[PDB]
Amino acid sequence: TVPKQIDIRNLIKELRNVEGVEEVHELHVWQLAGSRIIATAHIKCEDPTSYMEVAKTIKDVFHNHGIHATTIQPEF
Amino acid sequence: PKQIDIRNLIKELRNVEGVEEVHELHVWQLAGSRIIATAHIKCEDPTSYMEVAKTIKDVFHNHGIHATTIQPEF
Repeated sequence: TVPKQIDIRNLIKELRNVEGVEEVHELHVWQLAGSRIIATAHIKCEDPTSYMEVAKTIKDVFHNHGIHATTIQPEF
Repeated sequence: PKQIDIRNLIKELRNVEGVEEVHELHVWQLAGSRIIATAHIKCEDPTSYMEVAKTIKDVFHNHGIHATTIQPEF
């Protein structure tokens, strides 16, 4: 009975501020029953050493904005 | 306008060069008759992946799925 609010602006800004993230090329969100929100992102990263290190940070940022299921596609 | 042949899709993905493992192969039906897919993929190394990501995208396209997000494990 209670819609969940997604802060687009701070989500995208926090993602862009993750070390080694050069661009967010794609980001979609969609929502299911039980206010469960799913997201995809395509990101440009500096190099594959960054990405493996920083994927956890991205997942944490999503989680901090009430999105618990993500698929992150990097471009190097 | 194409069926998604599930068995061939999984089998083709698994046989893409440098793909070691395919997990979490999800197909989502969204509004406006949109189908997208997500997948977790274990690759040999990041040189393979950047080579293969086009191939995976095209395999998905071939099985009637036009938007994909592939999450690699190195």
